[PDB]
Amino acid sequence: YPLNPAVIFIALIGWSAVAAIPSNIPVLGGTGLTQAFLASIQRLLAQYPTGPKLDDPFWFYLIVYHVGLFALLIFGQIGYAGY
Amino acid sequence: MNLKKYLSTAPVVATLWLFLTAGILIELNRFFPDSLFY
Amino acid sequence: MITIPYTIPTIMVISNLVGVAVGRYALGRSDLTQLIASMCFGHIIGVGIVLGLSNMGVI
Amino acid sequence: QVKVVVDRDVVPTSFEKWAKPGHFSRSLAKGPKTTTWIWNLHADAHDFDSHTSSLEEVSRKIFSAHFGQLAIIFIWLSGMYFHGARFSNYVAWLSNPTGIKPSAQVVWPIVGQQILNADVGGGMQGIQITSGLFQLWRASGIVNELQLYVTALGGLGMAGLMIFAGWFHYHKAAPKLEWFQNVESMLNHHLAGLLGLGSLSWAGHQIHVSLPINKLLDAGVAPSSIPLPHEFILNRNLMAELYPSFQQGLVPFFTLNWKQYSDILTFKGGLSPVTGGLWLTDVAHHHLAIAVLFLVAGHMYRTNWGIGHSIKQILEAHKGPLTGEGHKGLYEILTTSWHANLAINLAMLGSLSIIVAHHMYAMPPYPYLATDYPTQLSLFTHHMWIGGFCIVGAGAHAAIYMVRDYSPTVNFNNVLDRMIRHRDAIISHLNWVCIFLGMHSFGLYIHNDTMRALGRAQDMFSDTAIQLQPVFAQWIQQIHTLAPGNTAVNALATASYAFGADTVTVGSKIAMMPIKLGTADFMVHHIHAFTIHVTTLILLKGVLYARNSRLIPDKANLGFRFPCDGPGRGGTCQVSAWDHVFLGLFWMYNALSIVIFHFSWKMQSDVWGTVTSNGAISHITGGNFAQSAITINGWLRDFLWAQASQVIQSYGSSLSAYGLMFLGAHFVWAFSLMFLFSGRGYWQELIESIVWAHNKLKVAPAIAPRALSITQGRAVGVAHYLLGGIATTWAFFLARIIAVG
Amino acid sequence: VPFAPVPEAVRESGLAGSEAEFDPLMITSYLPISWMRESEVKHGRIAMLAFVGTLAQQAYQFPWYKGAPTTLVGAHDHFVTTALAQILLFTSAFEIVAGVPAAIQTVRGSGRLPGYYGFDPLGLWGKDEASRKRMELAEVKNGRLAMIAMLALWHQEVLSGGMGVIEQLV
Amino acid sequence: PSMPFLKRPSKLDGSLPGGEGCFDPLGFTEVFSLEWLREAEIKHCRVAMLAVLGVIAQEFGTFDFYNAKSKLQLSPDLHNQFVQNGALQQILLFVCAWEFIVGLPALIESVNGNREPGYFGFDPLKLGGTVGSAQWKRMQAGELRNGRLAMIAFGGFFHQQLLTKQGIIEQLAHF
Ligand code: CLA
Ligand code: CLA
Ligand code: CLA
Ligand SMILES: CC1=C(/C=C/C(C)=C/C=C/C(C)=C/C=C/C=C(C)/C=C/C=C(C)/C=C/C2=C[C@H](C)[C@H](O)CC2(C)C)C(C)(C)C[C@@H](O)C1
Ligand SMILES: CC1=C(/C=C/C(C)=C/C=C/C(C)=C/C=C/C=C(C)/C=C/C=C(C)/C=C/C2=C[C@H](C)[C@H](O)CC2(C)C)C(C)(C)C[C@@H](O)C1
Ligand SMILES: CC1=C(C/C=C(\C)CCC[C@H](C)CCC[C@H](C)CCCC(C)C)C(=O)c2ccccc2C1=O
Repeated sequence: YPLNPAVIFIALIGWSAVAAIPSNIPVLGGTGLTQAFLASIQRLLAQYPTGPKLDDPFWFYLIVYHVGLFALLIFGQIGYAGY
Repeated sequence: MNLKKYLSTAPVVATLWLFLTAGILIELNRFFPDSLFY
Repeated sequence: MITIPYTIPTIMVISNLVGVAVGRYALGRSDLTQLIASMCFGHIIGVGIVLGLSNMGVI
Repeated sequence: QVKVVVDRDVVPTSFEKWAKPGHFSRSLAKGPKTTTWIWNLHADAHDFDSHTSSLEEVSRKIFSAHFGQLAIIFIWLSGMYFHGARFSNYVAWLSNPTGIKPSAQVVWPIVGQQILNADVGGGMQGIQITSGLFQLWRASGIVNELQLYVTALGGLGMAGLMIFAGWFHYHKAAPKLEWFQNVESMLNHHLAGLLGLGSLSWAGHQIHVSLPINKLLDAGVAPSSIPLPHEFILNRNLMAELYPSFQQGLVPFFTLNWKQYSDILTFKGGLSPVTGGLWLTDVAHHHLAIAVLFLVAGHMYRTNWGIGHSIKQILEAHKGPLTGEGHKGLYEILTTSWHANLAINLAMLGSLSIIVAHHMYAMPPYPYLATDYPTQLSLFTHHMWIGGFCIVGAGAHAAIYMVRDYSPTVNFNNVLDRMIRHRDAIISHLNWVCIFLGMHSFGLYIHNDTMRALGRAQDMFSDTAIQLQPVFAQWIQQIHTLAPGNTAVNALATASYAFGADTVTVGSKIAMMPIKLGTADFMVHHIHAFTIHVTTLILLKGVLYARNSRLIPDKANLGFRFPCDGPGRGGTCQVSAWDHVFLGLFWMYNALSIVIFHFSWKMQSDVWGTVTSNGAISHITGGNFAQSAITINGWLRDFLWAQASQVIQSYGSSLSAYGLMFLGAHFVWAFSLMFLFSGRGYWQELIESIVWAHNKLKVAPAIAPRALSITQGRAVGVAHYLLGGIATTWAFFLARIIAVG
Repeated sequence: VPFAPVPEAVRESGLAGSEAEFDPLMITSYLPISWMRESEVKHGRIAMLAFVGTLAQQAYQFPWYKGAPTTLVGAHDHFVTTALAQILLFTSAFEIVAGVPAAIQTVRGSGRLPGYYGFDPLGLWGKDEASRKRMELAEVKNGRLAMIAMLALWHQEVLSGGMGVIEQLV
Repeated sequence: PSMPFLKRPSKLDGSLPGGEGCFDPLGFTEVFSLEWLREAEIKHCRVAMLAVLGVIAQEFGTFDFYNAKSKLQLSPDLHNQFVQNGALQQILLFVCAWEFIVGLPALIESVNGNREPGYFGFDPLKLGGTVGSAQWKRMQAGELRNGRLAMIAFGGFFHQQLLTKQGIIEQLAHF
C-alpha cells in the first residue's frame, strides 16, 4: 500500500519556514513560532534534567509544532495521492 | 360513536376508575384525616 | 466610510472582484447565482480582511 | 432537485381505529389469546420501521410523531413557566438570591406531606427547586410574574400548534418521501434556520433584554425600579446610559467599526464576581459568533441553485487506499434508513449533553447558579444521564440498522463493512483495552486498599506514597492558566476558574475554585476511561456482531429482539444485538454512577463550600478527597457513608421525601433483580399453578395469563435497575446538598 | 434582444405586463413573476401614497397635534412611539388576511393578475383591451417613478441638512 | 371568485348565512370541518350579545345593594365584591349545568352533522318565529351580525380603560 515513500524533509521546510518569519509578538514567542522553540531547545539539549510543566517555550512549542508537522507530513503523503 | 369504545378499553377505564377510587381516598382523607379508629 | 481615497470601501470591492473571479472558476456559469453567491463570498473574504486589517495593524 | 410534494387528506381522523387496539400491526391485530399480546402492543407501538416496509408511510408516521414530542415539551415548559408564575417564590428570590432557596412546587396539604413544604424564605414555603430554572430566568431577564404567565400561555399556544401540526402532517397534509430525502435542504435549514436564527435572535434577546436588565440587577436594583425589557427598545436613552454604544446605532456595524460595540459585546471570560455567572456581554457576543458561524455553515449544500455540495460527491471523494471503496454508499445508507440517523443523532446528542454537563459546572453560565450548589450539582448530573442513555440508543439503533435495514448490495467494499471484515480485531482490542484499564484503574484501588489496610501506607498511591500525578492534565490545565495574555490575546480572564486564578466568592459562597488534579483524580480518570471502554466494547460488540456472528451466523433472520437461539452451542442465552444494549444500560449506570460520584465528591472537597474573612477557605467535606479517593474504604466511608448523614437523618424535616425516595429506590433496585436472575420458565407455571386456583372458582381470565417474554422479562429488569439505582443517587444527591447549599 | 438591454435575449414573456422585459440579472429565471410582479405593484403602491404623503407632509389642514416633527427621521422618532404603531397594526392585520392569501395564492399557482382586484369607481376598465394594460403599464411606470422619487426625497435632506422638499427650490 | 373579495371561490362554504358574502380569508375552513367553527361562532355571538347588554344595562346604574361601579371590569370591587358575596359561584354553576347537560349532547349533534349548529329550539314568539326558509335565514343573519358587532363592540367596551378609567357613559361625556 505505501506506494510512494519518496521524501519527508520537504515538509520540514514546509513547516518551519511558514512559521519562522511570522513573529506575531504578544504570544509566548515574541520572535517567530519556530525560533522560540529552536532557540529553546539548545539551552536544554546538553543533558539537562530541567524543563518542568511551567517551561512554556519548550513544552508548548512541542505540541503546537508537532501537531502541524504531523499534519503536514500526513498531507505530504496526500501529496502522493495525485500519483 | 367509537370514542366510547376507546373509553371502554383496559387502561382508560383503569385510570377513570383508579382515579375515582384514589379520589375517594384523597377526598376522604382531607375530610376525615387521621382515621385510625373504625 | 469615506470616499475613493483609501478606506474601508476601497478594500471591499477588490475582495468582491476577486470573489467573483472565484465564481468564474467555481462552476463558472454566467448566471445570477454566480453574483449572488460569489459576491457574497468575496464579501465574507472582505469582512474577514477589513477587521483583521484593523485589529493587528494599520487599516 | 428540490420541490415540495405533499399528499393531502391521507388518513381519516375518525376514532374508529382507537376501538381496535393493535390495529397497526398485521401480526398483532389477531386479538389477545394471551397476555403477551398486551405487552407486545406497546413494544410494537413504535416499531415504525416494522409496521410496513413502505418508507413513505413510515416517514409520515414518525415526522408526525415528532410534533407530539414537541407538544409534550411545550406542555412541559409551559408547566415550568406557570409553576414559576403561580406557585414559585421567584419574585421574592429575585430580591436576594443567595439567601432565599428556590422553590416552585407547593405541596397540597394532606396527611403529613405538608411537612415537605420547606420554609425556603420568600414568605412562602414549598419543596425546593434544584432544576435551576430561576437562574435561567434571571439570565433571561424575566422581572415579574406577568412574563412567566404570558410565556406559559405562549407555551400552551405552541403546544397547540404542535398538536395541530402533527395532526395536520399525518392526516390532511402529509408529505411524500421525495420531501423527506431532501437532506441538503434539511441540513441547509437546520444549520442556518434552526440553529443560526436561533442563536442570532437569542443574541437579540440578550442584548435588548438581558444586558440592560442584568446590568440593573448587577447594580443591585430591586425589580420595581427596573423598567420593562420592552421599555428599553422604545428609546435608546434608557440603554445609552447603560451602554453608550447604543447611541451610535447600527452605523458602526455597517461601517465595520466593530470596535465601537465593545460595550455590548466583549471577550472576557471568567465569571462576574457579583452575580457568580458568565458575563452576558460575553454570552451575547458568543451567540453572535454561533450566529454568523452557523449561518455561514448552512450554505454548503446545493439544493436548487447549482451552488453548494451534495453529500454524495463529498463522500465519494474520500476514496482512501486503506478503505478501498471509500464512503461510497453512506448517502444511500443515511437517506433510506431512520435507525442509522437515530444512531448518529443519539450519539452526538448524548455526547453533547455530557459536554453540556461539564461546561455547566466549570463555567457556570447563569447568574447565582454556582452559589446555590444543588442547581449547580444536578444540572451537571441530569445532563449526564440523558447524556448517557442517548449513547446507548446509538448502540441500539446502530444495531437495528445492522439487523433490519442493512443491505450488502449497496454496502459492498466501503468504509462500513470493511470494519465488519475485521470486527474480531475491533472487539479483541477493545477487549484488551478493557482488561488493561480495568487492572490499571481498579487494581490500583485494591492496591491502595490493601496497603492502607496492611498498614504500609508508604506503599500506596497517595500524595506521599508512590505518586501518580496526572502530568498531561496539569500541563494543559496550566496552558489554560496562561491563556488570556498569551494566546487568547484579546481575552482578559481565563476560560474558566477551573483552570487558573484565584477563586470567586459570591456572598460567602465559592463559585469556582481552581481544581487541583493529583494522583487520585488520575485514577478516577482511568475509571472513566475504563467504564467508557467497556460500554464501547458492548455497544460495538452489539453492532459488529449484530447481524452474522461466528457463533450464530443468522441473526438477521432471527431479528433484533430475539432472546437467544437455544441451549445448543452450549447455550446461547442473551446473544442478540438487543442484549448488548441490555448490558450497555447496566454499564451506563456504572459509568455514570462513578462520573457523578467523582463529581459530587471532588467538588465537595476541592471547589464548593463557604469562605470566611481574610480569604480563608472551607470546603463542604474540607479537602477530604486526595487522601481518601485512593482507596475504596475511603471511598465508601468518606463518601457513601459520611454523605448519607443528611439524607438518613432527614425524617421529620422537609427533606424527608428524599428519605422516602432513598429507601424505595433501593426497593425498586432490588426489585429489578427478580426479573434479572429468574426466568419465565419458572414464572410461567408458577402462574399456571395459580391459574389452577382460578379455574377452580371460574375466575379464569379470558385473555390467557402468560408470564412475560424473555426480552421483556429482562428489559423490565433493566428498567427497574435504572429507575431504582438512579433514583437512589437522585435522592441522595439532592438530600445531601440542599441540607448544605 | 428585448429592446432595453445589451444584445442578450430574455426568456420571460409570460403575462407580466409592462412589455420591455428588463432582465439583466435574470431574477425572473429563479423567482416567479406573479410574486415579484405583486412586489413591483406593491412597492409601487407605497411609492405613490408615501410620495404624496411627503407632499402632504408640509401642507394644509392636519389632524393638528404637531408643529415640531415636520422632519422625517423626527417623524420616525415622534410618531412611532404612540401615534404610528397602529399605522403598523391596521395594515399588518390587513396584510395577514389580504396579502398573505394574495401572494401565497398566486405563488401557489392560482390564475390572477397580481393587483388583487379591488375598489374601482373610476377607470375605463370595461373594455377588455390594451387600455386596461395601458393603465397597468402606466401604473407600474408611475410606481417605479415614485420609487426613484422616494430615494430622491430621502436624499434631498440627508445630504442637505434634514430639510424639506419644496423648500429646497426656495 | 364566489367570495366578494380578493380570491378564494367556495373553499368549503358558500351557502352559510353570509348575506354580504363568505369572508374566510385564512385557512381555517381548509381543515377544521366548519361545523365546529359554526357552533363556536354562534355560541360566542350569543354570549357576546349578553356581554354587551350586560355592560350597557349595568352602565345605566342598577344595584340591589352594592358599591358604586365606576367600571364594569377590573376584578376586585365589581367582580370580587360579587364573589365574596358567594354569589357568582352559582351563576357560573348553572351554566356549568347548561353546557354539560344541554350543550354537550347538542355538540354531539354538532358532531354527526344533523343539527344546523345553532338551534336550541327556543322560539317563544307568535307571528315572526318562522322555522322555515325566509325569516329563519334572514333573522339568523341578524343574530349573527349583531353578535359579531357584539364581539368587537364588547372588545372596545373592554379596552376603553387606559386613557379613560371611567364608564363608557363617561366616555360619551368625553369628546
Ligand atoms: C429554517 C426552517 C426550519 C426550521 C426552523 C425547522 C425547525 C425544526 N425542524 Mg425542520 N425542516 C425544514 C426547515 C426547518 N425546520 C425543512 C426545509 C425540512 C425539509 C427538508 C425539514 C424537515 C424536518 C424533519 C424531517 C424534522 C424536522 C424537525 C424540526 C424540529 C427539531 C426539533 C427542535 O429543534 O426543537 C426546537 C423547536 C423549535 C425551535 C420550535 C420551532 C417551531 C417554529 C414555529 C418554527 C417552525 C417553522 C415551520 C417550518 C413553519 C412551517 C411553514 C408552513 C406554515 C408553510 C425543529 C422545530 C424534526 C421534528 O421534531 O419535527 C418537528 C424532524 O423530525 N424538520
Ligand atoms: C463487581 C463486579 C464485577 C467485576 C469485578 C467485573 C469485572 C469485569 N467485567 Mg463485568 N459485569 C458485572 C460485574 C462485574 N464485572 C455485572 C454485574 C454485569 C452485568 C451487566 C457485568 C457485565 C459485563 C460485560 C457485559 C462485560 C464485563 C467485562 C468485565 C471485565 C472488564 C475487564 C477488566 O476490568 O479487567 C480487569 C479486572 C478487574 C478490574 C477485576 C479485579 C481484578 C484485580 C484488579 C486483579 C486480580 C486479583 C487477584 C490478583 C487475583 C489473583 C489471586 C487469586 C487467584 C487468589 C472485568 C473482569 C467485559 C469482559 O468480559 O471483557 C472485557 C465485558 O464485556 N462485565
Ligand atoms: C493491576 C493494578 C496493580 C498495579 C499496577 C500494582 C502495582 C504494584 N503492587 Mg499491587 N496489587 C494489586 C494491583 C496492582 N498492583 C491488586 C489488585 C492486589 C490485591 C489482590 C495487589 C496487592 C499487592 C501487594 C500485597 C503488594 C503489591 C505491591 C505492588 C508494587 C510492586 C509489585 C511488583 O513487583 O510489580 C510486579 C511487576 C511485574 C512482574 C512486571 C510486569 C508488568 C510490566 C511492567 C508490563 C510491561 C509490559 C510492556 C509495557 C509491554 C510492551 C513492551 C514490549 C512491546 C517489548 C507495585 C506498585 C507490593 C508493594 O510493596 O508495593 C510497593 C506488595 O507488597 N500489590
Ligand atoms: C373583564 C374580565 C377580564 C377581561 C376580559 C376581556 C373582555 C376578554 C375579551 C376580549 C375581547 C372581547 C377583545 C376582542 C377585541 C377584537 C380585536 C381587537 C379585533 C377587532 C376588530 C377585528 C375583527 C378587525 C375587523 C376589521 C375591521 C375593518 C374596518 C374591516 O371592516 C374588516 C374587519 C371586519 C376584518 C379580566 C381578565 C380583565 C378580568 C376578569 O375579572 C373580568
Ligand atoms: C332572541 C331570543 C330572546 C332574546 C334574547 C336577547 C334579549 C336578545 C337581545 C340581544 C341583544 C343583546 C343583541 C346585542 C347586539 C350588539 C350590541 C347592540 C352592541 C352595540 C354597540 C354599538 C352601539 C356600537 C357601540 C360603539 C362601541 C365603541 C367601542 C365605542 O364605545 C362607541 C360606541 C358606543 C358607539 C327572546 C326570549 C326575547 C325571544 C326569543 O324568541 C329568542
Ligand atoms: C415476576 C416475574 C414475572 C411475572 C410478572 C407478572 C406476569 C406481571 C405482573 C404485573 C401485571 C401488570 C399485573 C396485572 C395487573 C393488571 C394491570 C390488572 C390489575 C388492575 C389494576 C392494577 C389496573 C415474569 O413474567 C417474568 C418473566 C421473565 C423473567 C422474570 C419474570 C418475573 O420475575
